[PDB]
Amino acid sequence: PPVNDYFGRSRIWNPIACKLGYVRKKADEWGWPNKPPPPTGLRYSQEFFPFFFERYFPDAEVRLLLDSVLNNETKRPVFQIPCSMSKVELVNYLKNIYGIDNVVRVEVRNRRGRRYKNEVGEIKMMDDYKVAVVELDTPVSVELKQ
Amino acid sequence: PTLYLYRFPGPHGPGPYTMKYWWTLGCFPTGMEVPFRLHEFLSTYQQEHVPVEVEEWLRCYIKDPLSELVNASNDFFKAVEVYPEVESARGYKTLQPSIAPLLVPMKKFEEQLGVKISPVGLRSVLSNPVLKDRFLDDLFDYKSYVEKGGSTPHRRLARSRFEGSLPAETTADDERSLILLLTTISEGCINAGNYSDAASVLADALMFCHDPDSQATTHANISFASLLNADFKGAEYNGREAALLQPQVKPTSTACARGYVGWAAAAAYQDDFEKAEAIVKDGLTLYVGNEHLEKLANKLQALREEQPSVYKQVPRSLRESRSHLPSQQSRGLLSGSGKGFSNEFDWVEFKNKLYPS
Amino acid sequence: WIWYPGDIVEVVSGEGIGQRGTIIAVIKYKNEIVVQNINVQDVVIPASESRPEQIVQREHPISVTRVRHVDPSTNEICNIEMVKVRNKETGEMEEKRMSLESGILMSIPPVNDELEVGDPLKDTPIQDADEATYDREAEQAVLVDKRLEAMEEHFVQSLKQS
Amino acid sequence: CSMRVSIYSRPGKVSRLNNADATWHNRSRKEKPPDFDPSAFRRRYRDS
Amino acid sequence: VDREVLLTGKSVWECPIHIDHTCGGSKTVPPHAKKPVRYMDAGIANVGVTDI
Amino acid sequence: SAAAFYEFVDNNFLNNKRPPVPGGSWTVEVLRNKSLADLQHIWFLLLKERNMLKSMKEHYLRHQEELGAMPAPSRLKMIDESMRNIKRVVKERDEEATARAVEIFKERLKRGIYRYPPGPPPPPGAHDKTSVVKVELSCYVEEERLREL
Amino acid sequence: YMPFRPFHGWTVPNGVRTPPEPTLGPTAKVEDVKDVQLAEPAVGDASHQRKLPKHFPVVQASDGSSLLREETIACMERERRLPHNMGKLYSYHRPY
Repeated sequence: PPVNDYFGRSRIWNPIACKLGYVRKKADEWGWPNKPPPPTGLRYSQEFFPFFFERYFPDAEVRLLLDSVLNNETKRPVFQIPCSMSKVELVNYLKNIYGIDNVVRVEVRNRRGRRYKNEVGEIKMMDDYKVAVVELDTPVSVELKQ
Repeated sequence: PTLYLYRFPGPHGPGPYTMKYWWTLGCFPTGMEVPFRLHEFLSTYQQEHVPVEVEEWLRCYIKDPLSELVNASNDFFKAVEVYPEVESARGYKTLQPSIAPLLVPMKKFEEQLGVKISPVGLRSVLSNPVLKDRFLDDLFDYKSYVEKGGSTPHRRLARSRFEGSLPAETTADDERSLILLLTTISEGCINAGNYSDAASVLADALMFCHDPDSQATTHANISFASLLNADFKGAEYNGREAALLQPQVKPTSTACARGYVGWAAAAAYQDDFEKAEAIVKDGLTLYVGNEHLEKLANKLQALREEQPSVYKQVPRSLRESRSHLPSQQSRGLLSGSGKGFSNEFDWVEFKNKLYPS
Repeated sequence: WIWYPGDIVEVVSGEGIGQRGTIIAVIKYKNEIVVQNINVQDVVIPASESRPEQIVQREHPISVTRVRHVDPSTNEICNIEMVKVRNKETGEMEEKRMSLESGILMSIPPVNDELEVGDPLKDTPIQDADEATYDREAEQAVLVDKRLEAMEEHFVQSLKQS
Repeated sequence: CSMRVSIYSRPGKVSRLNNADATWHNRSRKEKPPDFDPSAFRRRYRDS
Repeated sequence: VDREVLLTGKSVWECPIHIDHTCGGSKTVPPHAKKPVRYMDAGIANVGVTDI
Repeated sequence: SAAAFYEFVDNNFLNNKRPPVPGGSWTVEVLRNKSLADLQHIWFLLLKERNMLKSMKEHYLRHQEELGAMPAPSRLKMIDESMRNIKRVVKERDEEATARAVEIFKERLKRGIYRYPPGPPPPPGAHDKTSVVKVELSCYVEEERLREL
Repeated sequence: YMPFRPFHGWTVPNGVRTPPEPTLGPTAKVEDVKDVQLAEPAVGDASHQRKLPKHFPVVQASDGSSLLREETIACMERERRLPHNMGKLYSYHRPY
C-alpha cells in the first residue's frame, strides 16, 4: 500500500499528489460542491478566506523549554515553533505579541517529532517541531519558589 | 532474500534468554515482535493509581487501633486455644501438627503491635506444655489489660507526639504481660535452636519495658541470646548494660549477675581470658554467692591452668579466629563463599569490588 | 438508554438474583450499572510513602442485560420503553420512560455536576460575555468593498491580457 | 538504540536526557578543527 | 478512568476517548460522500415484528 | 522583559500550587454577538493561553517520572474548542460577505461597465443597429414560412 | 464536603456534606397527559436510512454544516497523536 509505515528518523514526505488531497483542499476552501466557487479574483486575492484568517487570526505554536530558563540566569532561551516559521517570523512574533524586542540572534535547527510506543505497542509519533535558540542582550531567568 | 532473526522465542514459549532482552533492551532482540505489556501495566499502574481527593480522605476512615488490637488478640487467643496438644508416642518423635491456621491471626497481631514473632518459636512454645501454659496465661492477661485500660504503648506514643508538637512512668501491666509472653516465645525459639531470631525478637521485646528490673532482665536475656548466636559484640554490650542497671535494680533480682556472666563469657569467646577473669572477679566481689558466676569462674580457671602451657598466652593476631559454637558454623554454611560459584574470583563479585557500589 | 440513576432495579440473573437495588452510577459507554449494595467486592489500594495498604468494600459495575426495572406503583418487574411527551409548562417535548403494565411516566434526572469550579483569575464575567458589540451593516461594508476591489482588479487584468 | 535504552526515561529510572554526568562522555577525546562556515565566508568576502 | 470511576462512583456518560472505528480510513473517502437510496431491500427488519 | 517569560510559564506550577480547571469555553452563540476586532483580541488571548498550556504540557512530558500527569488537562481542549468556534464564526461572516460580493460583481458584469482602456464604454443605443418585431399568431406556423413571408 | 460518594462500610462523621443520593423524580400517569408519542414510531419508513455507514466516525457540528469538518478532523488526529488526558505510560519506549 502507498501508506508510509516508517516512523523513524528518516521519514520521507511523499511528493506524489493524490486526487483526494485536491478534493479535500477545495472542499475546505469553498464547501465543494454545494456552494458555487468564488471567482478567480477572490480566489487569488488576499481576501480569500484561508489567507484572510491566517493574517487576521494567526496560528503559531510557540513553546518555551522550562529547563532552559527555570532557576538559571540564561542568555540563550530556546523555543519550539512550527516548521513553517523562520528567524524573522519568530522575532516579529516575539516583538509584536509578547513584546520581546531585544533579540540578538535566533539559531534555527529542525527536529523530527517525538516518537513513542503505548502499552499495546502502537507507534504514535508527535508532531514535528523546529527548535530555535534566541539570544538576548541581558540574561533572563524565571525563579521557581521552592 | 532471507531474513535474520538473532534470538526468538521458541514454539512452547519465551524463555529466560529472551525475557532478559525483554526486561533490559525493552523488546525481543529481533524487532519483529511488538512490545506488548498491557497486562503488567494493568497490574501496576491501574492498581496504584488513586485520585487526589480519595487519597486525602482515606486517612479519615482508618480502623481504630484499640479495637483492632482487641479483636486481633481475641482471635489469636482463640486460635492458640483451639490448637491441639501434641500426643507423645513411645519409640519415635511424633510430628507436631503444622500451624496452618495460626499464621494469619499471628500476622495480624504482629502488624498491629509493631513487633515480629517467630513461627518456629510459636510452634516450640506450643509443643512445650509448660511454655504453652505460660504463653496462654500471659496472652489472656494482655487481652484483659488492653480491653480494660487501653494500650499503654499507644498512649505513650500519643503523649510523645503531643509533647513534640507542643517523663516516662513505670511499665504498665499490659506491657509487663507482653514482655513476659515475648520472653516465653524467645525461650521456646532458643529451645528450637534459632538464636539469631531469638535475639531479634528480644531486641524489640525490650522496647515495651521501662522499669529498670525488666530492662536488666531483657538485657541479660539478649546477652545470652547473642552469646548463643555468636554476636559477641552485642552480647557484651547487653551484658554490661545489665551491670549498668544494677544500681537501680531490686536486691532480689539476679539479672545483673546473669549479665556479668554473659559479659565474661563474651570476653572468653573473644579470647581475652584476662578480661574475662577480671569481670568474673568483679562479679564475685559484687555477689559473693552466685552459681552462674561460680561455675563460669571455675571453667575459666580450668582453662587458665592449661593456657600458659601451650603458648604462655593467647596470641594477638590469632584472636577471634577459632570457631567454637555451631551457630556460626550453621550461619556460614549459608553465607559462605562457594567453590567457583560465588567468591572473589567470580565476576558478579569482582565487579562489586571494582565499582564503588 | 433507559437506565438512569434513581430507579429501583431488580437483578434477574447471575449473582445476586432476586435482589432489588438503586442505580448509583451509569457507565453508558461500557453499558454497565453500579447498583447500591449489589455486587460489592474488596478493592485494594497499595501502600504509599505515607499510608499502608488499605482494602475496602466497593460496588462494581453490573451489566445492563441482567437487570430489569421495578414498577413504582406495582412493585413488580415491568417492561419500560421510551416515550416522547410534551410538558405542560414548556412547549418542548422531552423523552420519558413508560411501563407497559401500569402506564407510568418516568422523568430523566439532570446531571447537576457542581464539582467542577472555575478560577476567577482566568474567567470572564457573564455580563461582558453576553454584551453584544457587533453591527452587521457596518462590518460587512469593508469586507464587501475589499472583495469587490480584488475581483475588479483581477477582471481588469484579464481584460488587459485579452 | 543505546540512547533510548539507557539515557531515556523508563518506569524504573528518571530521564537522563539533560544530565552532564551521563552525557559528558559523548564528547570526542582528540579535538578537531572547526568546520568551514559558508555564511561567514560570504560575509567576509562580500563579493562585488 | 475505569480505576477512577471504581474508586469514586461518579457517573460517566460519554466515552473519554474519541473512537475512530475506521482506523484512519474515514479520511480516505471524499467529504461529500453519502450512501445512495436502495429501494425494496430484501430484508425483514422493515416489518418490525416483535413476536418471533 | 522577564514578565514575558513569566507569562510563557505557568503561575500556579511556579508557586508549587495546584492549578484549577476554569469554568467553560467560548460558545458560538457568544462569538456571533462579539465583534470582529473583539474576536481577534480574544483569539490572541486564547493563543497566548494555548502557548502557556503547551509549554507546561511539554515540560511535564520532559519530566513525566519526576512529575506526574499534567494537572487540569481539559484546559487545552477548551482552548482548542474556543479557537474552532472563532474560526466557525469568522467563516460564516466571510461566506455572507463573499455571497453579497459575488452578487454585486455579477450584477456589475451583466451591466458591462469594465474596460481595460480606461474610459466609459460606448453607449448601447449607438451600437444596437437592429430591431425586433413581435407578432401574435393564433396557431403555430413554420419558421421558414414566417421567414419567406 | 467530600467530593465523592463514600464506600460501602464508611460512616459519615458529624458535620460532613455528601453529594445527595439519586432519587426518583416526579411521578405522573399517561392518562392525564394528552400528547404522548413513542420513540422512533416509524419502523417501515424510508427516511431512517443511513447516509454514512455505522463504522464511520461522526465528524460534524451539532447543526449539520461541514464548514470545519477538516478542522475537527485535524483536532481528532492531534488528540490521537498526543491525548491531553494521557496518564503515566508504562512502555520502555517513552517519548522522553
